[PDB]
Amino acid sequence: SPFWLLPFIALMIASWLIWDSYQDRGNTVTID
Amino acid sequence: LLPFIALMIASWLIWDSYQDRGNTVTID
Amino acid sequence: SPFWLLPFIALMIASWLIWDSYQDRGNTVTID
Amino acid sequence: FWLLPFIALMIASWLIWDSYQDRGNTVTID
Amino acid sequence: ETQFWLVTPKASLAGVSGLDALVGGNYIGMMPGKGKEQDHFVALDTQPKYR
Amino acid sequence: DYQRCPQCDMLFSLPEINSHQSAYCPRCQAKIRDGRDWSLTRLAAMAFTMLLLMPFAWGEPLLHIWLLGIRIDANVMQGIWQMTKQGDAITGSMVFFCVIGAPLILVTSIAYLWFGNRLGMNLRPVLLMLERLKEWVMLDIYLVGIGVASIKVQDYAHIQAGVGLFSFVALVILTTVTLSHLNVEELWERFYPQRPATRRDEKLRVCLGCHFTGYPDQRGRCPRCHIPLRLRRRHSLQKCWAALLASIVLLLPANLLPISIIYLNGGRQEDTILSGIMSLASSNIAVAGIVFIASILVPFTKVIVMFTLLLSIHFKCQQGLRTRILLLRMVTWIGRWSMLDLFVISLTMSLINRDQILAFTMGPAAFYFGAAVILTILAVEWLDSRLLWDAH
Ligand SMILES: [Zn+2]
Ligand SMILES: [Zn+2]
Repeated sequence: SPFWLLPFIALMIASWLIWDSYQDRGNTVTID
Repeated sequence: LLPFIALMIASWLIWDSYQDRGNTVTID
Repeated sequence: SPFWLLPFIALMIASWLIWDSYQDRGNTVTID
Repeated sequence: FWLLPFIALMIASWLIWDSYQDRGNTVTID
Repeated sequence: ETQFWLVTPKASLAGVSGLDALVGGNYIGMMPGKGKEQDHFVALDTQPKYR
Repeated sequence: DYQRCPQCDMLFSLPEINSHQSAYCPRCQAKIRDGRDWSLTRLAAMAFTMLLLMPFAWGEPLLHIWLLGIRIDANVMQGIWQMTKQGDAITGSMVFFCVIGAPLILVTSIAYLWFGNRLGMNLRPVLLMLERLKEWVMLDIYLVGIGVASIKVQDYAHIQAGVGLFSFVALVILTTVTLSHLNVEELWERFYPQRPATRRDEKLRVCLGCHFTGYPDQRGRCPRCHIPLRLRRRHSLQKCWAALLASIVLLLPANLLPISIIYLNGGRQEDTILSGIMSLASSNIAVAGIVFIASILVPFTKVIVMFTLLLSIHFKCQQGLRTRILLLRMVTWIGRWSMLDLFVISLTMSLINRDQILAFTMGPAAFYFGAAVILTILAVEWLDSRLLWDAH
């Protein structure tokens, strides 16, 4: 379907933003 | 319609104002 | 028609929000 | 016509040259 | 056995209390206990020591 | 020579058209054809100079604000990055597509069409995307948004115009004057040549992609573009109903949940759209009026218009046929402006970013508002007036 070309590309860049929101977290530590 | 929505918003604002109109008192 | 699946998921998302609201909303207490 | 793509090209070149002009030196401090 | 009080800054002597309440607005403090059940409480006055 | 109207099924002969001449349907008066205008090389030069001008327009700050003795500079990229760092990746992505992505995709499409001229690669979905992309290029809306925001924060601090504001204005003017002369059927007829008809066939359909009139082939696809050719849309009623219901459902969390949070001296405000517009009406009612009519009047108007149109389609009412088409045209024209609020809040959260005294942040409600706007735009675009014309 040619019409799927327009949204999918946008979704691609959205995943890229999701990739930038996942590499900014290191280790989680609990403090009392 | 835009005028109908504007009139509805104005009526809602008037009702909100009149819900707590109260009594007017003069203080010196 | 996959488009008919578009609102329903959002609907249950709101349902999750409803549960989240029921998690956020608690008990009402009166203090003097 | 083609006057605007030339005037705008000249403006872009001018601002690129201005951006390339104003760069300093990087120094490391402890 | 739950205690509630109103934390509000005041110009006390030999030191001022409620600096955080002064910065961020006066608020309500609570302290739980070991009662049975209650839905109607009476606020206290000076936040008694809890240890 | 002879064509058929794409909105009311009126088969009419098409006379020759000059440069300033224009053609309209004899029945419903809808735009059908044009020609002449500019050439592809001029559009390529415009795309090239836009590509040159864009990075130094987005990168440079728009305006300097002197708040509490601290000078702050902001632009679009900083606001979008702060939106992503906050967590609302979807809102940042949709703002990026609405403001930044569209000129880039336009330039890429023009360059790829030029390289297709040079090489000979397929260009069939590219033309459809180019024809549908003129709606989403909203740069002047962003200019109105930054003007509104500058008026809004004029009282709070001191505002000075930035260096990049002139480049942004030049980019907006260039995009407007380029999109005002971009003709698609001229590209279709130049790249793919066809032939006219015998002026009376009563069997020619209208392609929804390229506005072409001609018989379908044995495969059922349009002779000019590789999509199936049908009399009407496939499931326009069902898709329109689903999108309208989704927009109506998503409207409520957009309006009830808070949209903007203002941490003031350690205390947050957490006010919704209604509280914000009430405060704006109390303070700066002169701009609050246009914000109110361009923020919450348009979505409710579109929703009620689409609902009445669907109920008229079901009811087969033939009383207000002469006005429903005009209402649909006005809704289509006005649905684009609804994105002003997101731009305004993006610029304000990019500008007012004091460490603790003033912290402007976006709440968890702008996502639903943007989703509702996109869904109602798609619902309006998905509907067809030919169902209304055949409802008689
Ligand atoms: Zn017509
Ligand atoms: Zn076609």
